[PDB]
This record gives sequence, C-alpha cells and structure tokens, in this order.
Amino acid sequence: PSLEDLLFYTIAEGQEKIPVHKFITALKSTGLRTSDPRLKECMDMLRLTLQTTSDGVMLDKDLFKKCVQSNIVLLTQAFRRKFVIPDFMSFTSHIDELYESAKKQSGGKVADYIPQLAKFSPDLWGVSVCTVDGQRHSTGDTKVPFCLQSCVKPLKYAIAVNDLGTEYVHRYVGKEPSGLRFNKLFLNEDDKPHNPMVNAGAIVVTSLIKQGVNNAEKFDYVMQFLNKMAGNEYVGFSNATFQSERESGDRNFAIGYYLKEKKCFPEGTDMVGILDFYFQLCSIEVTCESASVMAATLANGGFCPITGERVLSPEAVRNTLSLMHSCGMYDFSGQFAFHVGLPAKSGVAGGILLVVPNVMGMMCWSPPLDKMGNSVKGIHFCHDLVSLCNFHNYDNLRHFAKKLDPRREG
Amino acid sequence: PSLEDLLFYTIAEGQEKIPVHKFITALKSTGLRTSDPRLKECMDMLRLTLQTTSVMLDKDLFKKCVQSNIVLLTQAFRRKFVIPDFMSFTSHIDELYESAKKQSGGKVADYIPQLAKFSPDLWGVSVCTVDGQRHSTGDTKVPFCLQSCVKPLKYAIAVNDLGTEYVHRYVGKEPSGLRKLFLNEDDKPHNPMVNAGAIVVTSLIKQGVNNAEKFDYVMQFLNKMAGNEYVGFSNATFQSERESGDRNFAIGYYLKEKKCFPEGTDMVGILDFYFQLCSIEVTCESASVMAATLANGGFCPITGERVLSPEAVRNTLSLMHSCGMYDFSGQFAFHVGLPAKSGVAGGILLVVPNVMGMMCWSPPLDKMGNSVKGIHFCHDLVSLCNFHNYDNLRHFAKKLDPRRE
Amino acid sequence: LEDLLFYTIAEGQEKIPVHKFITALKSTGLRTSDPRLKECMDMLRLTLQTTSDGVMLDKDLFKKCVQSNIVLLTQAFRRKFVIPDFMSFTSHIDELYESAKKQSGGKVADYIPQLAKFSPDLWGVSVCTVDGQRHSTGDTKVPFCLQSCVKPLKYAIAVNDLGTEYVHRYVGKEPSGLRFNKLFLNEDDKPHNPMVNAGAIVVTSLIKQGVNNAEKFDYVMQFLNKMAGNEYVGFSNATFQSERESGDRNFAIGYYLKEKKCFPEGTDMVGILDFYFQLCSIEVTCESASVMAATLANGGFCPITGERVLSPEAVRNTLSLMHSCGMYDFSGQFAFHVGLPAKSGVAGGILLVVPNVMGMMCWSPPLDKMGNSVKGIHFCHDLVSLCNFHNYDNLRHFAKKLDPRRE
Amino acid sequence: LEDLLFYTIAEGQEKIPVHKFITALKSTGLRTSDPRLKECMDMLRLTLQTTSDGVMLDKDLFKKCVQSNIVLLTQAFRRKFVIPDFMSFTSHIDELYESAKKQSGGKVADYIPQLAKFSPDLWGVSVCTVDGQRHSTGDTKVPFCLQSCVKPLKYAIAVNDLGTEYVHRYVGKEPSGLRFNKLFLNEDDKPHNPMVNAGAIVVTSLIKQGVNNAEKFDYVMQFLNKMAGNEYVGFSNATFQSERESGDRNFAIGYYLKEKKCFPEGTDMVGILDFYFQLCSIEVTCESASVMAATLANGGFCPITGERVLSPEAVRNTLSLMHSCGMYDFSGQFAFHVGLPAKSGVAGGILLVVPNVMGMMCWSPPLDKMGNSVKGIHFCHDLVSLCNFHNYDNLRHFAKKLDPRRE
Ligand SMILES: O=C1Cc2cccc(c2)OCC/C=C/CCOc2cccc(c2)CC(=O)Nc2nnc(s2)CCCCc2ccc(nn2)N1
Ligand SMILES: O=C1Cc2cccc(c2)OCC/C=C/CCOc2cccc(c2)CC(=O)Nc2nnc(s2)CCCCc2ccc(nn2)N1
Repeated sequence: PSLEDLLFYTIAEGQEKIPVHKFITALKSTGLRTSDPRLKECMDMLRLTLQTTSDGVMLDKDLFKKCVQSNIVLLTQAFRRKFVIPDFMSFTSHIDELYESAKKQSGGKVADYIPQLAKFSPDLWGVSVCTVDGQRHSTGDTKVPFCLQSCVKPLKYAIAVNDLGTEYVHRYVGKEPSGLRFNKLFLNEDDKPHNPMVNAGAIVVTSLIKQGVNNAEKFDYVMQFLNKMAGNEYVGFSNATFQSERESGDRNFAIGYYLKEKKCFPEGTDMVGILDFYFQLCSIEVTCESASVMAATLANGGFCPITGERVLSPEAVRNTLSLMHSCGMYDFSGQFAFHVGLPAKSGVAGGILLVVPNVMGMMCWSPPLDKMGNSVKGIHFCHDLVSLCNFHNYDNLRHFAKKLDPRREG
Repeated sequence: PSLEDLLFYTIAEGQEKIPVHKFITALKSTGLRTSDPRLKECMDMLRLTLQTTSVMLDKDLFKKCVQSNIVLLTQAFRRKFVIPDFMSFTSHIDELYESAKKQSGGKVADYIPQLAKFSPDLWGVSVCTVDGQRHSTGDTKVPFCLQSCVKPLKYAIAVNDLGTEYVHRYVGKEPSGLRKLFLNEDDKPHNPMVNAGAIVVTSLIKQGVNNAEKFDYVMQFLNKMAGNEYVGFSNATFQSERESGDRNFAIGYYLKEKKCFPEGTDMVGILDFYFQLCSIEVTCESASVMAATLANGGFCPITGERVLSPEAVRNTLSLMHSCGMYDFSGQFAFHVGLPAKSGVAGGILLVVPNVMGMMCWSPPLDKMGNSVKGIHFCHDLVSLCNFHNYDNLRHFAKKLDPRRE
Repeated sequence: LEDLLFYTIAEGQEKIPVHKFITALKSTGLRTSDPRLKECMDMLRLTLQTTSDGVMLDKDLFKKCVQSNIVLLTQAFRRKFVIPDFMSFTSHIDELYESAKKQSGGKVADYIPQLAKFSPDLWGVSVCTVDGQRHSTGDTKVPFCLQSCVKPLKYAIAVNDLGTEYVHRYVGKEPSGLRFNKLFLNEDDKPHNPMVNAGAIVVTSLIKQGVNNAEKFDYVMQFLNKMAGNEYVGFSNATFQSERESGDRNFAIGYYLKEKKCFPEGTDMVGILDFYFQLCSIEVTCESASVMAATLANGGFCPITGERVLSPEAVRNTLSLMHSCGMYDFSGQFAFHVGLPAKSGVAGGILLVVPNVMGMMCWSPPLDKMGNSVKGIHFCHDLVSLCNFHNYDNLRHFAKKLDPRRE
Repeated sequence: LEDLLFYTIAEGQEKIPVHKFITALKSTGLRTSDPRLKECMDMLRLTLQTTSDGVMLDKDLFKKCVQSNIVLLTQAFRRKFVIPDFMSFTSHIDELYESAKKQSGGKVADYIPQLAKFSPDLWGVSVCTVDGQRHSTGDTKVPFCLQSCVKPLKYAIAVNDLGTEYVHRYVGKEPSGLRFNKLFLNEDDKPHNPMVNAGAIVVTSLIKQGVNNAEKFDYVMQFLNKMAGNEYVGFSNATFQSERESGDRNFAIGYYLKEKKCFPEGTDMVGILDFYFQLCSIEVTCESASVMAATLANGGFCPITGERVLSPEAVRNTLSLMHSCGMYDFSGQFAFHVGLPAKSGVAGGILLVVPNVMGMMCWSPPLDKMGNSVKGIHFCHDLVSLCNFHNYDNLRHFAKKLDPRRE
C-alpha cells in the first residue's frame, strides 16, 4: 500500500482529480498555516506544478503523490484528525466568542509612564493561538507590534536555566512568590530576590546570561534564542521604549544599587550595564502571533511547534512554567493560579503570555491595565477560557461536568 | 462477535478451559484486586461455581461469571488502564520505596504521647490509580491519624456542600509566605490548609447539628472517598490533642475576636470537632483510595461513586499544590509539582491528577514537619516519571512515562 | 522658727485670726486635710473649742498649733514649694481645662455597656505636685476604672518586688512599632513591653506568685492605697464581669503566651487572666489617681503622706516605658510633641507625670481613633505649649513658654 | 563687685599673685581660653608685660583686669555653676574613663580604609558643661569624622531654618522598629526619622535649597562653628572619596527616594548624595564636639561663647529624636538603661547630651555588634550608674547615686 495514496484516497472524496484549492482549503481547516515551515517542500511543489500543469490545476493521484511525498507524515496527522485539537474549526469559533466577550470589557488604564506605552489605543485587543502541533488562529489586533516588557522575564529565565542549569541559577534567585506585598521588598530571607518573575529577580537573571561579552552580543544571543522560539516570526526592538525605560527607571536603579550592596550579582558584574541590558530586553517587540508561538514552545516541552527545532531544555521549560504559575501575574498571581490555573505572565504593555501545557500557547494583548498591572481584557479572557474548557492545571480529564474538552471529538 | 467470548479467547491462550488460578493471576496482574467492589458480581459467580465441584471454565461457564462485569474486565485485560504495564510500574514503586527506606533521619512527633508511641521504622506506601489498580509496600495496613492530611478532605466537603464562593468568604485562597500569623490582610485565615483556616472550614460543615452528628456526616463522606476501606478514630489522640492544643485555642479565641466564624458559632465546640477530625485514622491503603478519588475528578476509582463535585476537587488540588506542605510548600511545588498534604503523624496524601492517588507514611518528620521518607520518595517519584505538574507529555528527558506502552 | 513663721504670717497687726491663717495656708496649694498637717489642724480645732471667743491666736498659741508641723508649714509659706505661685498656676490649669472642654470629638468605649454608661460630657483634671499642692477642675470626684492606666502601676509593683533584671526576663523594654499593636510577641518570644496587653498579662503573672487571686488582689490594692495617700481606690465588679465575658482577644493572648512558655514555671494562665481583668476594673477618681501619678513624679514617695511606696528603680523603669509605649499607636507622636511619661486607658483616663513637678489625671470618656481620650490628649498638648515641661525643653532658654517652678 | 571678688579670692589681703588667680580660675572648670574671658585675659596679658619679675595684682589692679567679665568670674568663684564642685566631678569622669578603657572588645570599621587606619587603642572623653566648664581625658584632640553623629546636627539646622512643620513633611518622627534600617520608608512613604540614613539623606536635601554644594557646605560649616564655639571643625576629603566610592546602599536609598518622590520638588538627587557624603566626612575632636553637644544641652546657646546658635524648637526636636532613634538597633536598650539623648557614628563617636547639665563626646574606634563604640557605650552606662542623670531619675530621691549639681 502507500501512505501518500492513502491520503490521496482520503482527500479525493470521489475522483482521481483532487482540485488544488480543494486540497488547500482542506489543509487550512486542519488549522495549519499554508506558510508552515514544515510544509515548505509540499507548497513549493504545488507552486511548481501550478506553473507546469495545464491551467486547470487538478492533481493526478500521481501528481498529488509528487507534491505531498516530502511532508506526508505531518500532512497525514493533520488530515487523519490526529492533532492535539482535532476539531480545530469548531475551537476557533469558541476562541472568537471568548474574544468578543472580553472585547466588551472597556475598563482599565493604559500604562502612562512612557509616552510610548501611552501611544497605543485602549481599543486594541488581540488574541493569538498556536497549538503544540502548529495549528494557528487569531482574532483582533494580532499583527500590531508591542513590547514584551515583563513577558520577557520567563523567557530570559528559561535561557539562563537552559545554559546554566537549575542549581546554578537558583544560587542567585529564589523560587517562590513574595506574598509579602506586590513588589515591596527586593530580597527574601536569604538575601536573594524572591523569584525570577519579580523586577529584582529578573535583573539578577539578566546578569547570569552570556557572562563576559558586551551588551551588543548578549542582546544578539538572547534575540537569536527568541527567534528560534517564535519560529522566526516577528521579534523586534523598540529603541524608543528603551530610551524611556532608562530615563525613568528609578526603582530599577534603586534595585540595582541594593543588589550591588548585598553582593547579589555574579563576581565582577557591571551593575549599571546589567540594568542597560535589562532595559533592552524589556523593550524587545513581538506581535500577538509571533509571541503565541513562543508560548507554544513552552507548551511543547521546548520544541518550537512550527519548525520542530529544540529551543529550550525540558528542565528550563518546566522550571519556567512552575514559576509562571505562582509568580506570573504580580499581586494577582495567587488569585490567578487559583481560578485560572495556567502558567501565565503579564506585561505592562498589556500582554499576557499564556501556556496550556500539552495543548497550546497564546498571547493576549490589550493596553488597558487593571489595578494590579494586568491587561483587563486579557484577565477576563483567561477566566472565560478556563470556564469554557477543562484546561485549568487541576481540572479532571475524565470528569469535568459542563466544560468542553477540545482534545476530544475526532 | 462475542464481547465475553472474545475476552475468553484472550485469557484462554488456546487450550480450551481457563483454570481458576490462571484467571485470578491474570486478573491480579492488571493491578485490580479480586476484592474490587466493581468486580463483586463476577467474584460471587466464581465463588458459586467453585462450590458446584471439588477446575477449569468452559467458554460458557466463563461467560456466566464475567458477563456482569465484562466492560471493566475487558478494559483491564486489553491493557486499556491508565498505567498499562502495571506490573513493571509496581517494580519501580518498590525500588522508590527501598531507596526512601534508607533515609533514617527525622524526629517522631512527641507532642502527643500517642504520636510518640509509633516506631520510627514504620514506612509504607500505597498506590491506587484512577482505574482502581492497587499496589502497596511496607507497613501499609497500620492505622495512623490523618492529622493535617484531613484538612484538604474537610475543605473538599465544605466546597462540595456550600460552593467555592461561600466557603471563600471565610477563608483565603493563597499561601501565607512568612512561616506565624493567623489572619491575612482581609482578616480571614490565609487558606484552608493552615490551622487557622482549617478551624474556620470546620465551622462551615453541617452547621446546625451537634458534634456527634457532624462527625458522622464527615465519616460517611470519608467512607465514600475510600471506597469503604479502613477509616477509624483514635480517642487517645483526640484526648491528647485537646489537652495540649494551646496554640489552637489561641487561634480559636482570636478567630472569635475577629468575628471569623459563621453567625452564632460555638467556637469551643468547633475546636473540639477540629480535634476529632485530626484524630481520624486511616491506613496507607485506605487513604491512597481517598487520594485516588481526588485524582479522579471526585469519582471513587474502586466503586465508581461520585463523591465530590469537580469544583471541590479542583479547588482542593489547587490549594494542596501551593499550601500543602507547611514551610516546604514552595520548594515542594517547585521540585515535585504535585498536590500533596502532609500531617504530623508522618502522612503524605499525594495526588497525580488523572493518574493515581498515594499515601506515604513514616512517623519521623523533618525540620519543617514533613515525613522524611515521604518527602524523599516524592522527590524520587518525580525524578523517575514525568508526573510533575509542568513536565511535558511529549518531550521529557530519559524520564519514564508509565501511561505509555 | 515657729516665731519666725508667726512674724511672717502675722502681717503686723493684732493676733492672726484663724480663718486668715487658713486662707493663707489653702493658697499655698495645700489642702487642710493634708495627712502631714494632721497635728497642726487637730490643735487648731481643739483650740477653737478650748478658748471659744474671738478665735485669734497668741504668738504663743500659734506656736502651740504649728510647732508639730513647722517645717512643712514654713516651706509652704516661704514660697519654697516646687511651684511657688500655685494660685496663678491653677488659674492656668483652669484655662487649659476650659480650652480642652470645647473639644467635642471622640467615641465612648461601648464594648462594655458599663463603659457606655458614662456621659461624653464628663471631663476632669486633677493636679497633685511633688509637694502635695492640689487643684482640680471639672468632674474629678466621679469614679472610673483605670483599665490600661493600671499597667504601669502593676509593672512598678513587679519591678519593686523582683527587680528590673528578673522582670525583663519575661517582658521586653521597647515599643512595638510593628504595623500597630497587632502581634503578641517580639523577636525574642517575649511581649514587647509592659504597657501592651500581652506584656501586662505577663507582668500580672509575676506579682505575688504562690497565693490565691483574692490575696494577690489585696496585695496590689494595699500598694495602690499607699500610692494614692489613701484616697479613693475602688473596684467595679460590673466592669470585671463584662471584661471577662467579652475579652476574647485577651484569652487569645493568654493561650498563645501559654503555648510559647511565656509565664513563670507553673502559672495558672486562666487564673492570671481573671486577675488581669480585676486589676483593669479597679476604680479611681481624678483626684486619687493624680496622687498616684505624683508618687511616680516624686521618686516613689507619696507626696501627701511622705510614705516610701516604690523603689526609685521601679519608678524610673515605669516612667521610661510610659514615655515610649504609653499611648498605644500615638506613643511616638505623643513622646515627640508632649514628651511626657503618660498612660492612657479606654475609660478615657490619662495618667500623666511631669517628673520632679507633679502628677495629673485627666478623664474624658470619648476616645479618639487610637483609643486615647480626646480632651485628655488636647489638654496634654496645651499644657506643654504653655509650660516648659516637655522632657527635652530647656530650663534656661525656652520660648514664650511659662516656667511655673520660677518666681 | 570687683572689690568683693578680690577679697573673696584674696584669702588674706597681701596682693594676689598671677599664677594663684589662674589656678583658682582653672579649678572652677573654666579654661583661660574661654571666649567670654577674652577682655580679662587681654588685660592680664598687658599687665604681665609691664613688670618682668612676677606680678601680684593690687585691689585696683585686679579690678582693672576683671571688671569687664566680673559677672561670669563671680559666678564661677562663688560656686554658682551647674556643677559646683567641678574638681571632684572630673575625678569621677577620669575613673569612668579608666574603667571603660579596660573594655578591649569591638571591631574597627574597615569599610573605608580611612576608618581602618585608626588604632583600636584610641579612647577619649570630653566634657563641656552648660556653663563652659571643661574636662578631657585620653585622646581628645585627635580629629575623626562625625559620620552619623552629624545627622542630629544637620537636622537641627533644618528645623532651625525651616521649622518643625515643614521638615516633618519629608521625614517621620519615630523609631523604625521593623529592625535596623532594613526598610527605607514608613507607612507614609517618608523615611522613619532624621537619624536613619534614608531620613538624614532627605534632611540633607532641605538645607539651604537653591545654592550649589560648595556654598551649602560652607553654610553648614559656619553653623557647626557657632555650635563648637569656633573650636576644631574640619573635613576629610579622604573619607569623602571612600564614602562615595563605596556607598552603594546610600545610592540605593537615593534612587528609591527619587522613585517615591521623597525629596523637595526639583532636587538633584545625585548631588544631594554627594552633599550627604561630605557632611559625614566633617571632622571634629572630642573637645570641639563636646561643645556642640553642650549647645544642645543648653537650649541652643553655645556655652563658651553665649551665642544663640539654634532655636529651642530645633534643640528640643533633636534631643527628642536622639533619645529614641540615636543608637541604631541599640536605641531602645539605650534609652531604657541610659536614658540620655545620644548619637553614635561608625568612626566610634558618641555625641551625648545631659540636658541642663553638660554635653560630651566619647570616641573609641572599635564598634560593637550594632555599630556603637564599645567603650563609649560602656562609659554611658557607668556614667548613669554613678550620677542621677538618666532622663527619668528623681532629682530628690535617688539611690546611692551621686548628684553633681548639689553643693
Ligand atoms: O512571630 C512573632 C515575632 C516576629 C518575629 C520575626 C518577625 C516578625 C515578628 O515580624 C512580623 C512581620 C509582620 C507582618 C505583618 C503583616 O502586615 C499586615 C498589615 C496589616 C494587616 C495585616 C498584616 C494582617 C494581620 O492582622 N495579621 C495577623 N494575624 N494574627 C495576628 S496578626 C496576631 C495573632 C497572634 C499570632 C502571632 C503572630 C506573630 C507573633 N506572635 N503571635 N510575633
Ligand atoms: O513599604 C514600606 C512601609 C510598609 C508598608 C507595609 C508594611 C510594612 C511596611 O511592614 C513591613 C512588612 C514586612 C516585613 C518583612 C520582615 O521579614 C523579613 C525578615 C528578614 C528579611 C526580609 C524580611 C526581606 C527583606 O527585608 N528585604 C529587603 N530589606 N531592605 C530592602 S529589601 C530594600 C528596601 C526595599 C524598599 C522598601 C523600603 C521600605 C519599605 N518598602 N520598601 N517600607
């Protein structure tokens, strides 16, 4: 028998001429993007064939085999409904409803501390999905660049644990939420910052990455890493934000000096330069779409879902998801872990990097923040999502009442 | 095409007439115990048949026995259970057991002479999967008191009966942070897993009846969770708990002061109730079933009864994660990443959601009040298997995944 | 000496009329009922029988009366007392009184409907100087409970009997600070200081260990009597019952103190709570308490009797801790602006000491947000505005401030 | 009367030799270099130029010299000074000095090489009474940096120039409590009090706003000069450089203060830090600082010059906060046992005030666990053991305590 022919017979649906657009529509509905890096060979071959074939454009069983041979494994999984979310079309319908519902939540205040963060409209609201299989969906303003800000903190932590290991990184930074208040103290009882998700801790993590090269190269090292995570979709940098970050960052300077005082950095740190590096990393840009891929990498045990690259060690992914759970959302972390139960990280731009382990990554973005510094619409959507689907870290996969389970069906 | 006869062929392995012994040994190896409540009909029918003579079973006789329970027996035999190769897995649990056995550190709680009576050499581990597959090693049939292990169970009951929204009017939902205080910033105890919080939870259950009936209500509930296995009560522990519980009295009075209990609570009675609930007895085996119920979305795995609402199970697992192990909670959630609850008797109620429940018991506690061997075992377990809450199900590194075959 | 005083009081003319001597004596601030004046007054009473007539003293007859108490009478008349112009001073106290009277703010403790019984309009101020000069204005003879005002008194007793070193094994010596009066124990597992509930409860357990609560109470009461020069010291059983029937916080403290092994070996903690509640229910009037305060002002000698009541060690320690921990959450503010050893109580009492000058008791039931008598606190501020009494005022160069110790 | 004093000093009219008058004068505790004695000593210098074989003042010649300063000289000689047996008293200071000398424990601050340069054997004690009577023992003329001793002085200046109300908009008035300056700010987002680094830094930003750091420093120096009656005040640039090179903690505080908008509008925060570091690097000797302390003891009048230097408002506020916040983590213990307004510095200095009696400066580089001079702390304890100087001692009834104001 033949896998290619088996798929041909599936897609054929009654002829030996599967029209090209018909194959494309079938492929798109699996949630896969036509532009999937893992589908390049197949799409190149169809483009070629559309050039050489007599106008018409209907593949022979033989011609179809010619196109899909290269990528047959992945195409089969997609078509034979084997993906983590089999009925992806229905699911995106749900994401859209959740999107529209959160859209109505107009409260919140746009971060005003930079006239840059201030530049964005409060009406921007975007949601991007990327599953662990590379199935994609977006709604709203998902192609508008914005800064990660604190969303970057778990990513740089992952990089540090990836390169240095858990044991070394946690010599410098604790592993638990502060509890004590919001961001009040810099250090816990051991004279370390409480965890990697707090400013003090992020600043220390920053000082562990790529020690002994200049900030230009350090930045490149992190950016290349971020590129892998996003499957080479948009990752940029706002110098505007960077300038404003350093011009107004008195609190961070205070933290830096105190960290110096208490000998919190690795031997021979340049403590003013680390702050500069810190400010840069917070000024890196994403769109909803590219960040959702980053989240999906974390969802996928450190493999970028749309490229198949191993990006982070599973040790780094686990540690990062652990600390995103418990420390991810500033003062709301406890409440959030309790009600939503998802590893998530917020940013002052209005971003929420969200992971549903073994299912998907997401990025929600709406500039208006709540009292505690979390995107209003983002937080509303996170609640709704977990209301709707049995995704919450301590939900049951067998008994979950009136919840929908998107991994079931097909 | 015959559901029963199909399984008969499978068990038969050719030679017509599956011997009794051989069917029993095949059944036991799926991890099921012959005393499974869901296997009652089948085992009753085998007992009947084992009276009618003084041998083997026809495809007709086998069908006679297994017809009643064919669904469950098929799943077991067609290796469909959460852990397919359960025989291999128990081998691993045994290794983990022996390894933790060698950890002789720790101090037995001597604050009550009842707790001080126990030997530091006791060490037991019981497994119950969400499918009712069981395994034990060491001293798993020795009764001991839940103590603080009871806190999540009573909380589940409260949320089950009253709902999340009401219960959390009285008790917070997050870990405290500092070791010391009774109340958080909102004048509620920080969460249900702390003494102050447990005491308040206690005052929400079965309001408006006496302590005798309240206790019965909790017992009935505990019975469902354990699939009617051993649940007892140590009056000895209870007396010592009340005679020496100055701290708890202090908490009670402060809770009274700050008007923390529901309208017109008798706070000294609630303390009495509290002391009783901490003095309830389990064995490793029975408690592992309770844990398995929590693992199983509130359905008792060995009976199939709906015991707790999924809301109560989620909330309880959430708070066990983050507040379960006193001062070690943060470290534990980080390294082990399993909902767990410890008790001063040396108990550790452990849940791996969607896989199994466990109870580990060794009386010697570490500096922070957690069973030495229990804590060592929990670490080992997660070292070995991809069970940690944020492990990846697809890419995990030279970790074993017991759900795969 | 008697003759010298005779000539002084004489004012030349006839014989000194008896009422004239009485008016002169009263104006020195002394009360005719001074215990240290007993002999003199008895003799004048006798004489005003035994020679019934015009009722004027011979130089010889005056000598007959005053010989017994000539020392004290001389000091009073030769303007040698701590406040020489006492008549003028009381005029000032009256102005300060009236000014504080106009402060109508504050809420009366309702937590016992026994405490709730008092009118918010009650307001009294009593002065007793280190020399026994007295003055009162407003409702100074109305009995009220010390409540927390008793805490320094019992502490003094404990340090008096046991010494500083032993007592401070059980109780700390500094203000709490820690987000107000929330925790029971400091970092050493002791209550922060004797002025806090937790600390007072522990102090209570150090006094007269090994006798029953009836006798313990008597022991403290006899002590309190000496301090007040045997003026009114009473007990409100009503308050006591309400104190025990609603004191959940104190019970919480008791149990925690038990837990943490904070009491002396073999304490009955529930009995100590009972004792505690009793001591808080002891009654004073403004006048009698002002004498107690004056004893503290006077290095432990009761000013109106001359009895040695407390060791100087106990008086110093108590004044030290009244300075810094005396007024609950307001202690810091109070020490800064008023700079007086003071202790407040939920009845509306403020036991006030100006070391080396006088003791005072101010009472107005309405309390401010922090639990201090509104009018009491207002008066304390005014007093220190007016006179250079603040602990760190200068005795040489002060402002437009009046200095009542100067002529 | 000059003639009156001549007879007093005469011992027996025979013409009173020069050295004999000088010896008599020195014994009152006054130094011949007293600024208030300039006229007298100038006249004696003139007269001692005329003859060449001794001098032996006439009655009219003595009158010629002393007439200018007769008031002050009389008070000194007619034993009217605050301590009127000063010879005996200095004997006691010497004993206290020798006793504290034997306390060899403690660690010299090595955080700056300048502080590390000092010998642990240095130990000096200087007394200046509110009347200008002086005494010294040990290494009292060796310059050292005030460091934190400067904090109350700058605060006084700020309150002197701006008033209490304004200054306390920026800085709190109570001790930190939480522990030893772990937090920067209290609940109101102000540093807890002027004695903490955070608070001192803010106080620094209030003085002489709107001029450059050169002039600001000059302004403070001029003020310091007045306080010390123009005795030694200097500056260690070495210390200053080390202070700024290694003061990461202070920078941390600076940035946090900036963040929380704690400075007056349009402060240059990095410059205020620079100013701060300078002020901590100002040099004194035991002797000159003891005069500064005496000014605080004397309601803001420099005892050796009679100049009004600080308003009594500033002096009271400063003494208040020295009481309660003066000695870092030991403040509470110190206030309790010693009961004197005092301020320590990491150089080993302890600026000490006994209000209405005297100022002192003790210096020994070795610090205890909490950052206070070992010998300094030991001496303060001894001093209060010996004399009834403790803030809550009684002036009439004290123990086997000596009272140097009596005679
Ligand atoms: O352990 C010690 C000695 C010690 C040692 C090292 C460090 C220390 C203390 O610093 C403490 C750090 C302060 C945190 C305040 C949170 O900040 C807040 C602000 C506003 C409101 C609140 C908290 C909530 C609240 O009321 N919590 C309380 N819940 N129960 C209380 S209060 C009183 C019952 C008695 C239980 C109890 C508790 C403590 C101690 N003694 N007894 N003392
Ligand atoms: O916000 C305020 C006013 C306020 C408001 C609400 C409650 C308050 C006080 O009570 C404090 C409640 C907690 C005490 C934890 C005791 O338990 C501990 C014992 C030992 C160590 C530690 C904690 C950790 C630690 O100290 N880290 C740091 N130590 N110094 C730092 S960091 C650098 C200054 C941080 C910047 C800063 C400075 C001042 C304030 N806040 N932030 N003050």
